[PDB]
Amino acid sequence: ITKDDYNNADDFDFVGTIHTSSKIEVSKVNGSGAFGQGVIQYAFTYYNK
Amino acid sequence: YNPSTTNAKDFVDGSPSEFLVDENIVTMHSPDVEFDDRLQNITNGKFKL
Repeated sequence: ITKDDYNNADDFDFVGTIHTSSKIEVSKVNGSGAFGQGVIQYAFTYYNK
Repeated sequence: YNPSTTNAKDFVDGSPSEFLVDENIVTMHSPDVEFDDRLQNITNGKFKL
């Protein structure tokens, strides 16, 4: 109730909403770091503080 | 060798166990390579000298 920029009906749900079209590309750099052998997959998710 | 006189093979066959020096192809020796194992895995690293 201390916010006055609620513009749609989906801003009130327990689960958040994504308005922008996030384009996240992951590329592998070699030479620096320390990892274990195998395959790795990255997942992303917004969350408000 | 003079190419008008002898071939490369016939010229080398006079001393095939002879060595020449080569400063066009050098061998850099730094402590990082010996002590930092990350520099012992470089493969065709685009660098300037």
